[PDB]
Amino acid sequence: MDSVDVVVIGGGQSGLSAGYFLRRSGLSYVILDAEASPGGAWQHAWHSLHLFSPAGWSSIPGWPMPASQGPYPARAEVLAYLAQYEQKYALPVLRPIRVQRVSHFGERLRVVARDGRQWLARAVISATGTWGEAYTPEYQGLESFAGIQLHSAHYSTPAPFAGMRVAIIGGGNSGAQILAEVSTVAETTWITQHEPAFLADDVDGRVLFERDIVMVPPVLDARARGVLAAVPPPARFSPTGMQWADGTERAFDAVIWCTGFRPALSHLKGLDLVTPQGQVEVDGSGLRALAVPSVWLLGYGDWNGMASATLIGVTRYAREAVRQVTAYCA
Amino acid sequence: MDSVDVVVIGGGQSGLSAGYFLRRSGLSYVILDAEASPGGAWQHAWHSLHLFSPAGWSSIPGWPMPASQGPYPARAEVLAYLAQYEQKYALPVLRPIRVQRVSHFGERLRVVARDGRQWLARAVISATGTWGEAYTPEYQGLESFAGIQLHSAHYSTPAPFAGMRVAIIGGGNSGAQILAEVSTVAETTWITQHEPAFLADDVDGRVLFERDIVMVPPVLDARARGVLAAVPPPARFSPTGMQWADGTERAFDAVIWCTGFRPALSHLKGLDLVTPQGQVEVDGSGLRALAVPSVWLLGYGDWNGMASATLIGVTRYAREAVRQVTAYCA
Ligand SMILES: Cc1cc2nc3c(=O)[nH]c(=O)nc-3n(C[C@@H](O)[C@H](O)[C@H](O)COP(=O)(O)OP(=O)(O)OC[C@@H]3O[C@@H](n4cnc5c(N)ncnc54)[C@H](O)[C@H]3O)c2cc1C
Ligand SMILES: Cc1cc2nc3c(=O)[nH]c(=O)nc-3n(C[C@@H](O)[C@H](O)[C@H](O)COP(=O)(O)OP(=O)(O)OC[C@@H]3O[C@@H](n4cnc5c(N)ncnc54)[C@H](O)[C@H]3O)c2cc1C
Repeated sequence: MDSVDVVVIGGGQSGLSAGYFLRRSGLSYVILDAEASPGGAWQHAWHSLHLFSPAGWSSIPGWPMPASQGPYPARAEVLAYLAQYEQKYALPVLRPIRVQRVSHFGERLRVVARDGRQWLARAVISATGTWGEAYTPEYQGLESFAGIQLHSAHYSTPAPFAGMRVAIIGGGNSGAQILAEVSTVAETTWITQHEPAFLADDVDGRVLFERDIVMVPPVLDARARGVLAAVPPPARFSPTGMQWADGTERAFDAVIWCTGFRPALSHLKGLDLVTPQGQVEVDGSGLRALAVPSVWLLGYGDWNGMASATLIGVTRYAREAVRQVTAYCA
Repeated sequence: MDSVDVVVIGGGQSGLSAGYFLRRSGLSYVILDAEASPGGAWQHAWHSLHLFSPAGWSSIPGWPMPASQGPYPARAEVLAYLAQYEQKYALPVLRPIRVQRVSHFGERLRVVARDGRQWLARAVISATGTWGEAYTPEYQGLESFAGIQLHSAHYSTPAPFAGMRVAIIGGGNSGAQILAEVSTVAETTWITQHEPAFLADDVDGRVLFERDIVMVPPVLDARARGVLAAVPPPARFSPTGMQWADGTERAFDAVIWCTGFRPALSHLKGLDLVTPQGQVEVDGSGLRALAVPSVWLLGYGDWNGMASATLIGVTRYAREAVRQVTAYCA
């Protein structure tokens, strides 16, 4: 039981941002990350992933992302930037540490690791991202589908789907991007709930910040190859594929689920903080939990801050959260 | 679809060992392993772990463990041995791969990975170990225990336990060794289903191969500090500890469950192969499945060969299982 003013749970860009401001405050604190290496959920994105904005529009507080040389920074660059960032600021990051549980300890909070290490914190900033909680919807007959199934979370490479009939389900950025790539080797069907919405060709992801899906080069190359049409969801799944309410069938060898994530919040279960919808109720700042005021949330998505779940978006909230925690411990 | 005669699932000692024999046979095969590195489950063991036998009693088929300089090999040396081993025999090991499921595909076996990679196999050898299914029993009152719990699986170091009252539950080698070490910083209580059985001070784990707990140096030291005394199981747990049958109460800050493991066979689900006891129905060999004669099982433990879940004792079964698969493919 090291006592610290603030425990930051998660050491991705979100935790790193919190850590940038906690440095500039009086407070003692620690960043606890489960990964083997720095870079957060980026270590788990497919090989070809680039960001949808230039380096300069993908920097977190203070030291900006080094200059990269394409239009858009490669996966490896985010990784490197995140790791250099930790050093530059000598951020107190402990990794690998899986936090099992945050629980009550009087006015403070006890943070417990899978291996028995413990902190006692006046405040906790939960910054554990969404990747660990990949969401797959529930469709009739799905368990009797005989082909291949993976989430976008585990998508890596197009080679495995070569020569197949593949269904890509979900119309976010992941769908459009995975569809783009996989379709260069497989017959592809894009299955989306709503007609997929595209930003203009002459604009990138920065537009989301200044405020649906970005025309990055592979996606542009896909529109040209005539592959970006969607179909609405089937009524159910058969062993060999899907069926629509109008009777229509399609066989598929594989299905790639691009149907989103939820907050990785299993470490706050039993604090009664997690809503049914996989969130937590927050005050008007969007950052401090209603039910337990010692607990802050950072980076999760719009429900937690408009555009908080992006590299450029996170900064605002990081500063805001840390100013509220700074006041709180004085 | 990559076709091979044999897919070996799992790349610890057990999978390396089958690898050795499959190399000497003429079959085409591959070894799929989930970890980030070679070394199987040794990677995930506490810092102080040493083997309970000398290098030469901890060698797998063919190339013996390099000579270690203390009485027993350090964890590091096991990792280095298994790593050097794969190199020396150029074994076809792919890592990380997580095999999600095995399925009937016509004559043969489809092996599917979390990212959609797919082998096609006439024969499968499941060598996935036990570490991934840590076992913790159910105990009345437990869900209210308000202190730290963790399994021997995630035990790292003693510092987390200094000053605590700790229960160590399980009378294997894990209980004895975790107990030895933790009681140098904590007021300890060892809780065991049966009188624990010790081998003679003047002998080591080779005696389990020649057919219970080994007097390894830390354990010897523990017996002398007068801490190797078991107590029987409690009747219930409360929020602060445990209660025994005769009403006695003992408070605890932490419990370390060293209550054993089960086979890691979630990849064999939906093949009617995994028993309610978590095992597989084997033939008189102990190796070949009844329900699917094209699945062999290797390394898991007594039910799967006598001293099969040890370094020295897997070799025999390894050779045996490859013999049966060579023949099966003819
Ligand atoms: C496919 C994909 C493409 C994207 N494209 C872009 C883009 O172009 N530009 C952009 O700005 N954003 C993009 N995003 C959104 C992006 O901002 C990421 O989601 C980013 O990873 C979120 O930052 P984070 O630090 O909150 O997430 P993470 O990187 O998930 O956060 C860090 C995580 O905390 C650790 N953790 C979780 N639980 C625990 C626990 N219980 N105990 C200890 N540690 C724990 C995780 O291991 C650690 O890595 C993309 C996201 C995805 C998924
Ligand atoms: C604390 C402890 C001390 C021990 N002491 C000794 C000792 O002193 N001497 C001795 O001889 N033995 C000892 N043992 C037994 C020992 O042999 C280990 O159990 C050893 O790890 C077993 O080797 P294995 O290759 O069968 O299992 P592992 O080493 O666990 O097996 C390898 C595993 O297969 C992979 N795998 C599992 N599922 C999948 C999947 N779906 N897809 C891909 N890969 C998968 C795992 O990631 C990979 O590492 C000890 C065990 C423990 C737990």
